[PDB]
Amino acid sequence: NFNGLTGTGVLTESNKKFLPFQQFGRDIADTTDAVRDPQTLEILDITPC
Amino acid sequence: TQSYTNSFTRGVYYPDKVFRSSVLHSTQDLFLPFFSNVTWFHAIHVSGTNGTKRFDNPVLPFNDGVYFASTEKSNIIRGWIFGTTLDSKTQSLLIVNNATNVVIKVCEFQFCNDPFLDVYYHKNNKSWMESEFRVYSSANNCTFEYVSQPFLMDLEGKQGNFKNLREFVFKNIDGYFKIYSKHTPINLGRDLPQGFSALEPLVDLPIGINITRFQTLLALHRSYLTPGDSSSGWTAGAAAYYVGYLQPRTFLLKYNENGTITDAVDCALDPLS
Ligand SMILES: *[C@@H]1O[C@H](CO)[C@@H](O)[C@H](O)[C@H]1NC(C)=O
Ligand SMILES: *[C@@H]1O[C@H](CO)[C@@H](O)[C@H](O)[C@H]1NC(C)=O
Ligand SMILES: *[C@@H]1O[C@H](CO)[C@@H](O)[C@H](O)[C@H]1NC(C)=O
Ligand SMILES: *[C@@H]1O[C@H](CO)[C@@H](O)[C@H](O)[C@H]1NC(C)=O
Ligand SMILES: *[C@@H]1O[C@H](CO)[C@@H](O)[C@H](O)[C@H]1NC(C)=O
Repeated sequence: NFNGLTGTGVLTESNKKFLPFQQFGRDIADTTDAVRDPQTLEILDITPC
Repeated sequence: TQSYTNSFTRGVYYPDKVFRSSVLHSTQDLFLPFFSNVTWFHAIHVSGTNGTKRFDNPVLPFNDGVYFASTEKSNIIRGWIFGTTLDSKTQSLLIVNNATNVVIKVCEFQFCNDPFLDVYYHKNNKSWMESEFRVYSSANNCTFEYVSQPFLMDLEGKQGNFKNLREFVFKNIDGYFKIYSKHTPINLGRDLPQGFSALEPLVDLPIGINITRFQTLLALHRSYLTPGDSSSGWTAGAAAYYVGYLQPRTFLLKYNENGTITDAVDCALDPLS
């Protein structure tokens, strides 16, 4: 759970060059791909189980 | 100056915060149509040796947001005023800028006489303009004096033919005020050079006051390197101060692999498009 975004899967650090204003990651079919931690400033890939 | 000039491929901004990569995406938003025309409002020493009025700062309709660009080497342009009244009845917005700071103050500005002006109006002899800005008189009930890092960051110009170009887009919808900004250090010999560049969102200020007029605050003591003419309509000249109006269009954007907009096409300009 991130800021009220429920999900399930595996979390792994990825080399995503997220710009400071950009927060979420998304791809085809409105599927969340990366999230920004509410406390630390880190961007991580999310992959379904 | 009331000339007309073609805006080739400028005026695109990121619609939303979600990151995307290598996807051709279609959106329907307010945008500046490609190959539209823009006017040249100008500031000039209208008999600057005397305190003769210049009327370089008029009032414009503000029909659904405003596009803005400025190409100058100094800090002459600083600050905008907005509002449907600019009177004692209703609030007014001030976006004046400090030396290395900006203050945004929504408050009732009763009387705005005129921008301050040095009677000599010569910058060829003295280059110091110090603490000569007072436009508002009575500050009645108001709140929301937002303060943050300055919008403009001085890109130093050197060696000639190399100055900074500032682009801004002002929108006010559903109680939210958004200001998209971009600095392009590269301008070369063209006031409106060809090329494609996105507009970075900078701030999001909640106010909620309806806007129907705006005016620009210049350092009217002196503004040098200024040609002028009395022509009107579709003419030619130079003003170094532009303006454009947005419309509810539909665009197609090509995000790069890194996540930056590279090309865009409007679905209303050409049958091929
Ligand atoms: C826009 O301005 C151009 C000149 O810059 C003029 O020829 C044209 O009639 C104007 N109106 C349009 C394109 O609708
Ligand atoms: C900016 O200038 C205004 C005008 O005097 C002043 O009220 C404000 O305190 C100044 N702020 C900074 C950070 O310089
Ligand atoms: C501001 O609010 C106070 C309190 O209601 C009122 O007395 C004053 O006239 C108001 N001024 C303006 C300019 O609205
Ligand atoms: C904007 O607000 C003012 C109130 O001062 C009002 O007179 C004006 O009609 C409003 N604009 C529109 C388009 O309704
Ligand atoms: C994406 O950014 C990286 C990091 O600067 C860069 O090496 C790469 O060339 C960029 N991709 C482009 C410009 O297509």
